[PDB]
Amino acid sequence: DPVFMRNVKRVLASYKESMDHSSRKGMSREAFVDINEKGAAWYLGH
Amino acid sequence: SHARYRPLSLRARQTLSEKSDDLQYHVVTQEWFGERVDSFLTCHYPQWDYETIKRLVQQGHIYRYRKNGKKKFTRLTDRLEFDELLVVPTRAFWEKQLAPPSGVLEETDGPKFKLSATAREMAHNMVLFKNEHVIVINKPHGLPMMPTDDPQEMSIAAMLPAWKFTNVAKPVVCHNLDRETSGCVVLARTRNAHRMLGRMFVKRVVPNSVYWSFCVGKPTVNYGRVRMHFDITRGNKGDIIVARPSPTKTSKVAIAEFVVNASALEFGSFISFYPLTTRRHQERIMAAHALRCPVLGDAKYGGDAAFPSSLSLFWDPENKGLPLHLHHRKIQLPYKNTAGEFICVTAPLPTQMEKTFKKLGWPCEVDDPLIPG
Repeated sequence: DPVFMRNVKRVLASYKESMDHSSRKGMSREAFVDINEKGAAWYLGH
Repeated sequence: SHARYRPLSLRARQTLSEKSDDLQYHVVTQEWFGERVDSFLTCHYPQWDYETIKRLVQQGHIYRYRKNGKKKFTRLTDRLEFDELLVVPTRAFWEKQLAPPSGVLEETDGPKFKLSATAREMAHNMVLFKNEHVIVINKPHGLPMMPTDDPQEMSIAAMLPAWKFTNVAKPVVCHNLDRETSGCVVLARTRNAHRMLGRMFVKRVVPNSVYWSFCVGKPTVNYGRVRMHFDITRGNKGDIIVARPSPTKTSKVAIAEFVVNASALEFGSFISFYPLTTRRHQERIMAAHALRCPVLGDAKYGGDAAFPSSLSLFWDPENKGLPLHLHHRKIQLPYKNTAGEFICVTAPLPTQMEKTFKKLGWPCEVDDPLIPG
């Protein structure tokens, strides 16, 4: 094992899901969620 | 105008009762010695209703003094003792920052609204269940429950004088719905009936109503519970609703148990909500954000997502004016039928919901067993 390719293969085998695209979610969190001093919260309204 | 009343604790109310000299002391002489308190008060105040007298006596605004150095609070059935005093507040006692019960002051009706023949006909048509104490109507989509900011719009509060079939006073709405929500609405015919049914619409632990909804997309779970914490803030021309997973002092919880009855593969779902709280747009918010499935036609929460192109063969996604697919289906009542079961009133599905159900091949009129009778 001259070069750490086992870790490369391990991290490449885990490509089943992408964080940019959702398969069964009609609503998005990046459009309503924002963190405040108390935590995360959904802000509904323009 | 009641604009001078202030929040008072029991200590402050007792202190104001002690300070204010706007009191009348009826001396119990030999002629009234031995009578009942309610009888004495009914004979001495002909302008007061028995409900008003009962509220005053039971809340303690009217009391008696037996020359002991302390005030004596009694029941309506207690007898009067000789040479004692009966302390009753006067009219000027309620002009300070202490609000009286509802029967003390006198309200004025003033104007009386006029309903046309067609309005009365449709009001009679919307009736689902009638009883000696309650009337359940089928409010449709797009009809406001109360007069909005524009006074020129019709409303159920304005159609209310049409459901006094034989009574003298119009009924009183027990719970309000959104402008887009359509379904069963409860109207108490008696004042006592309203006071007793108000307990049924506060936050509870066991649900007694159903909401049938058609949501865009199928959630990852078939059944479960939804719990959010809503904070309402005043905006420019609306209300900013902040939904949180953790409670705050200025927030209020919204809880509902949802069950996905039937659904398309991953494009649409039919969900039954059973709420335990009463929060603004509760079902719509919990569907759009907790279940991540916006209700079909819910343009306020997930506007572009509420008009999917998957149903373009049935609903044109370009008008964006189709009714909200959320219907107050079934509600249980404390009154029992002849068979011994609680009366459960059910409202038929609206036109758009029945059309969607028929296009997807689902039966429209099915009894929901999760709310027993």
